[PDB]
Amino acid sequence: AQQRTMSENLRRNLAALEAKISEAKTKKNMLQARAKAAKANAELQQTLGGLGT
Amino acid sequence: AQQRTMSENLRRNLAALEAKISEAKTKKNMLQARAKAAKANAELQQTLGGLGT
Ligand SMILES: Nc1ncnc2c1ncn2[C@@H]1O[C@H](COP(=O)(O)OP(=O)(O)O)[C@@H](O)[C@H]1O
Ligand SMILES: Nc1ncnc2c1ncn2[C@@H]1O[C@H](COP(=O)(O)OP(=O)(O)O)[C@@H](O)[C@H]1O
Repeated sequence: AQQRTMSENLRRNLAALEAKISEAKTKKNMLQARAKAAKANAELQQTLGGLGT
Repeated sequence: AQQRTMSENLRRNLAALEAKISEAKTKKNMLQARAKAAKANAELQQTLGGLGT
């Protein structure tokens, strides 16, 4: 009984941990995409911006 | 739902970026052509211009 309720609580902690890491991975990739989008936008702002070389 | 609307906005940004780059490429080539036309015109202005060697 002690091992089963211990293991159950630990399993709950494992599930929570995994869910949070899955979230973090999703958020990390969309930030990479938005960063790359910003970089692309900057290069167009440069070439098609004002005057210069 | 969050991933789909995020991805949709990012896809819109990608489409806009690509359209602007396609435009830039078109404009770049017609400028190369007009530059080369000007250079050709200059060589005729030289040979068939005034006096000299
Ligand atoms: N004569 C110019 N006109 C506009 N931009 C220039 C010029 N010369 C250089 N730049 C470059 O283009 C960028 C224009 O600044 P930015 O804030 O993007 O323009 P805006 O304030 O109109 O959005 C600057 O970072 C600068 O490095
Ligand atoms: N005697 C000359 N008459 C005309 N052009 C000359 C003469 N000697 C040299 N050139 C060259 O030909 C060019 C004539 O100048 P340009 O402004 O093209 O003529 P226009 O003002 O009649 O259009 C000059 O760049 C110059 O280098």
